[PDB]
Amino acid sequence: ANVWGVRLADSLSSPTIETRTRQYTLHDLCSDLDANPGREPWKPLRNQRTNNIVAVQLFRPLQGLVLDTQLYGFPGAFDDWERFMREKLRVLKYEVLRIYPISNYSNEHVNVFVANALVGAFLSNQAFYDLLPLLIINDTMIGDLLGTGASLSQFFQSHGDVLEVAAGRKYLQMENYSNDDDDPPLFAKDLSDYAKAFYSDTYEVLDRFFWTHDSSAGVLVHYDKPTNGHHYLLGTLTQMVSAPPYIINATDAMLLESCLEQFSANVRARPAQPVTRLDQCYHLRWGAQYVGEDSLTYRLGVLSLLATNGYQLARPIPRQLTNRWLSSFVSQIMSDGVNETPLWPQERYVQIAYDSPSVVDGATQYGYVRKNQLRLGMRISALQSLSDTPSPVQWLPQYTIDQAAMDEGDLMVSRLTQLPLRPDYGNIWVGDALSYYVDYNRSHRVVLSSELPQLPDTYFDGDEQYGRSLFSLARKIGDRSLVKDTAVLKHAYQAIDPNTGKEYLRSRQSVAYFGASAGHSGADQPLVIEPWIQGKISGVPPPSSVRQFGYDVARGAIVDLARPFPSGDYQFVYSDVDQVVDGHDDLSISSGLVESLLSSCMHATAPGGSFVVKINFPTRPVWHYIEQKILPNITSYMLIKPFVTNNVELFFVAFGVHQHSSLTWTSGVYFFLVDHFYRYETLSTISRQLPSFGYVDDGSSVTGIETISIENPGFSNMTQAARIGISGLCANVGNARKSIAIYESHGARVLTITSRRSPASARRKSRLRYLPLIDPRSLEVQARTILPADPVLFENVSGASPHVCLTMMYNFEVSSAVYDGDVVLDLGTGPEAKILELIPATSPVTCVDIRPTAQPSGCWNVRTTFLELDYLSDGWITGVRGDIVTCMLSLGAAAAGKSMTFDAAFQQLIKVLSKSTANVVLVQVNCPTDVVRSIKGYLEIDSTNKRYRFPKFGRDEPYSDMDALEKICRTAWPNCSITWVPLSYDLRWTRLALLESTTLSSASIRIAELMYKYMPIMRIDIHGLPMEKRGNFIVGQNCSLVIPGFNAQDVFNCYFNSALAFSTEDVNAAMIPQVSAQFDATKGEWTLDMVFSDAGIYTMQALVGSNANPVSLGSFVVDSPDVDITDAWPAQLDFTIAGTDVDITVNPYYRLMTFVRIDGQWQIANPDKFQFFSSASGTLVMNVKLDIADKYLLYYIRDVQSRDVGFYIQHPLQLLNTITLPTNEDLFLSAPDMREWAVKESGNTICILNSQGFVLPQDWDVLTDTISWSPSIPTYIVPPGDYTLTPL
Amino acid sequence: MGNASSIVQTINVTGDGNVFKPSAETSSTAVPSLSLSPGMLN
Repeated sequence: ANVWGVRLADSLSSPTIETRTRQYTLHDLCSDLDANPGREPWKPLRNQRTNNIVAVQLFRPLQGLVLDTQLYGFPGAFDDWERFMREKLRVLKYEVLRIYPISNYSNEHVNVFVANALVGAFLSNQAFYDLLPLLIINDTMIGDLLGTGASLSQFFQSHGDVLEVAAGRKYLQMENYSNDDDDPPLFAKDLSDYAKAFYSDTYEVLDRFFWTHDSSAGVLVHYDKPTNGHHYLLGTLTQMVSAPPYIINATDAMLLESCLEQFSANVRARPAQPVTRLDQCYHLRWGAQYVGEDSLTYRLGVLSLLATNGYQLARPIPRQLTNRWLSSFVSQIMSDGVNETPLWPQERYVQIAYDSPSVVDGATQYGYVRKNQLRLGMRISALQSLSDTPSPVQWLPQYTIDQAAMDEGDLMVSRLTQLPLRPDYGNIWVGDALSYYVDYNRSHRVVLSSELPQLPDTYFDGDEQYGRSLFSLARKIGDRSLVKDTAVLKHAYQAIDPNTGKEYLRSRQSVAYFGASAGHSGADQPLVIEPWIQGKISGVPPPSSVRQFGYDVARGAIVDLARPFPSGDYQFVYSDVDQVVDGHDDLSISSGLVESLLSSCMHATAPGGSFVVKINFPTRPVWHYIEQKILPNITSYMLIKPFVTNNVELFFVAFGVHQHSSLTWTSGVYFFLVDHFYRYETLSTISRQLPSFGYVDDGSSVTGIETISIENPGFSNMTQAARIGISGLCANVGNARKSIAIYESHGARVLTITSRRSPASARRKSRLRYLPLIDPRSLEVQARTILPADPVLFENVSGASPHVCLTMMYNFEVSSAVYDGDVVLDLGTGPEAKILELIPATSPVTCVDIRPTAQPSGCWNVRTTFLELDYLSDGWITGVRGDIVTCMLSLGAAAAGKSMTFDAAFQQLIKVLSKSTANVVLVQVNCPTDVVRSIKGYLEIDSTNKRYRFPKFGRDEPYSDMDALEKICRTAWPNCSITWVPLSYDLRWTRLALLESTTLSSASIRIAELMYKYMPIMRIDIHGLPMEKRGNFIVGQNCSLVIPGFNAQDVFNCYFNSALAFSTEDVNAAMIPQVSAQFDATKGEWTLDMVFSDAGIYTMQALVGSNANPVSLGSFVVDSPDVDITDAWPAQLDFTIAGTDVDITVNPYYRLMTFVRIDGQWQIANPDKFQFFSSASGTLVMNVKLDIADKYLLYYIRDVQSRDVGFYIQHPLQLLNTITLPTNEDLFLSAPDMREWAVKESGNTICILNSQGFVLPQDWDVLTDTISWSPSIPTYIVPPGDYTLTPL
Repeated sequence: MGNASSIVQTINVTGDGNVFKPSAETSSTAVPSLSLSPGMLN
């Protein structure tokens, strides 16, 4: 229910059992005066923020202080007050004990009025010797005092047979009290005279008395169990002014205190816990001639009666009340609304409804009347208390069958919204960076300088700059120069010379850093220099010296580096000069600057040296100049691009300068550049559609936040306005995470609802014709507090999991496949019906699922049907309408649930789909499109029993092969076209993540790519063009295609990752090792013979006649060679500098390197320890220098050929960890790690390597160059003996 | 129907004092049909 703005719960509670009373004896009074610790007649009240005692509550006695406070001479602080009170009460006890000895007066009933009056007169310093003879009752408490007369008129006054006594305080203020926001309310009970009490023995006499007495201020009475017998209470004109902005007189304050006590007692009620009184509320009997309907007294009476009948507040009542809480409650009481309850106060008596749980009418004997025809429909149950949630909580809404017009929903959303506001943005890309590189290889074909791609002509547009800046401002990473330099250096130091067999770059060589910058990080130099010198970078041995040059340097020389200047020769040159400063915003001038920088770096380098240059804008003139004036003068080159932000920058590395050669651009460089530009174009298109970094949200941008706020919610009987507003918010952001919060702000209770919108939400919105309303039960149940939180656009702070990326790839493919106005048959849709946001807004959909759906049914605009039945069963496919069929991430789980092989499941699915009317089938399939390998931690493959295991989810599914599925489909549809949708290497699906306020990382993307390698999407086109595969589609082998149904004038062309692999118009101009094409007229067939070089998925297209629209064929998959590797060791080892040579067998296609695992990281072993070369018969030989430390390290062999490392080959060398050290030779020794190790000879310890107090033994010898993975760790030569290292 | 229990209730399905006494003058209809002819409604 709801009453004038006060929300009420939907259940009723009440106390059940009263507690009996004990009378008050002289022993009890003496004990009360004793005031022993823990039993005192007072109790302190503390400020809720500072925690200082600010007031005290007075129990019995000390309920008689009715004079001005300066008359008692009280102290100011709590402790002084305690001491003063104890000392005075002790003397009072002795004075009262002199009259009534405890020996024969210990069990006698004492007059409460006389006790209170005696204490007050003692403390106020007036005569009380007329009070002691009345201490012990003789007939009745009131009868003894009604007859005394005017002698004691200072305390008691008798108007015949009714005794008037002035009400005493129940609270007392200390000096700290300051009307603070956190001080406890005292309800005007701390004043001199807030009220007067009239005691009699019967109610009729009291009514007769009050007939001829004033009653305008209002008369209150307890009916259940009054304190000192029957009495009426009359309020004076004193007021409470501690609850701003309100001023409350005595009557309303007393009513309010009683009402709150009753509500709190209602909430915490048990059937077997006695309470002092079953009804703590006051009733106003005489004086109700002067109550206005809009007054506070009328509504206080309504609340009092409601609390009597068992109602509960929806908000939590604090254990100790404070002024802000009371002010908020009173502000809620006076708001707008009506009393929805069927209970209205009436002067004559109190009403108890028939369904009320209170049993007060049976406890008492006069005052409460039960109404039979008055009924309440409510469950009887007490509230369950909960603590307040510090952050907003999620909320899943559920829709009823109600409907409304969309326009009214938009109007209510406009009314309730809290926009505009400035939120926090967050980061759109977090985590570590990766690198993509290409090198020179002679197995590729020759590419001229005009076939190479160039940067887009619109690179410098205003919105392009906006996109680049937005991407750069919202990516979290460390110093970018350090990352780029580390990647480039680690790539450069491991290139192998062709004719000598060593690395180009070696340790202890001169280095020149051109373009070094101080920077405003306090280092005053490039960061990567410092570790490089100390050898903290594995695989990068330190140089002899480093010299810095540039305009903005701090520890070098300021010089213009494009013109001759005095400087010697250097064996390695690293350039990082940008072409922006000197180049006057003209592109050709920047290209000329690149040329001059290349000439300068060529002159500065000694013959046999090496250099690195950075290019900001790769243009075709630059490629031509490099081709004509540099390449015929170096030995080898490579290109690197460490991806930190969205750029077209590139690094060019030249090895072996000042030497003749015949180097040319190759096809691999063409592929590298094509993908390098495509990735930038896609990411720019995505990131130009995001809001500005630090914008103000008005609701106008497609991507943004939405929020609404409602004051004093009315969930119980929600008016259509609030329900329509909440439904409008739900319609704007559908299928997005939603949060709610309930909190107090400025004397109100407020509900706030927040979510985020997106283009998918707009698409789902455009499909509605009406507005489906929600079920408000979940909100009206809530009876707690949830504190709010700051709004942030990108709430996620870690990056999407690879499973989410795989699902986004599948969803993007589904969205792209469906054109406009095409009937869709979706199989296995979830309850939430994601498909409604992917297909366009004019395409009818039929979702088939075994589980019941959650989406509403009558609000939609076009056909939208949901069916509850398994899709692999027969008897239903004849009667559905569809053309494109979608089944994603459902077939494997369904086949595992029924415990059948994947072949049988696919056969059954194709059987049911044969009888349909579909044209295109899109099925997510469990089948490998490469060699079978396991992704540790995310997917494991069991080949003997074909079985995919998913450890992140603890799930299991079967799988099959391409041959079986292709044979099944070719049997079902004799002329279909099967394609394997290529989603690897493509970044378009990211449009479904960054535009939904979701944060991505690069490593998760790579994991998703590697998982999609084994779970492709098979797309079958029913009426397609048959073609046949003949050879073994393996890298390097001969593979053939047989294509029918074409003439002698037709043209073919193949595509490999958005780059034209080859064509038939110009056969020799291809980028594939060997292609040939023949035509046969009698069979009318095209025969294509090919030899491939790179594994992947290739697509084919055909051009017929003069048509401008090309007809698309299927696609095929080209696989990598075998991954079986082995090693063989000689019988007699070698422990000298020459080392031992082991013969290893592996396919020549792979490039091998050796690594080691340290603290969960991968580190490159030294090139001084392992050397790979070839023998006469071509057998691969590996030369290794055996080390004692190798008894405690495990070395791995991994392939480094492609962008991934270690996915195809990861071979541990076991026989290196199990060598037997000779006892009569000189051995190499080195510290295995950075920990301290103890070296022991025959159990006699020698020294502790890495210890601070380590001194070299006299007979040990040092090695000129180390063989340890860490270049900082030195190598020693140890004499004959057997040694052991223990990791201290 | 069925049997149940509540702490406070208004009617007793399984209790005493209920009447079941079909009559001709009482009968039982809800809304078998309504007249919604196209000629009448315009």
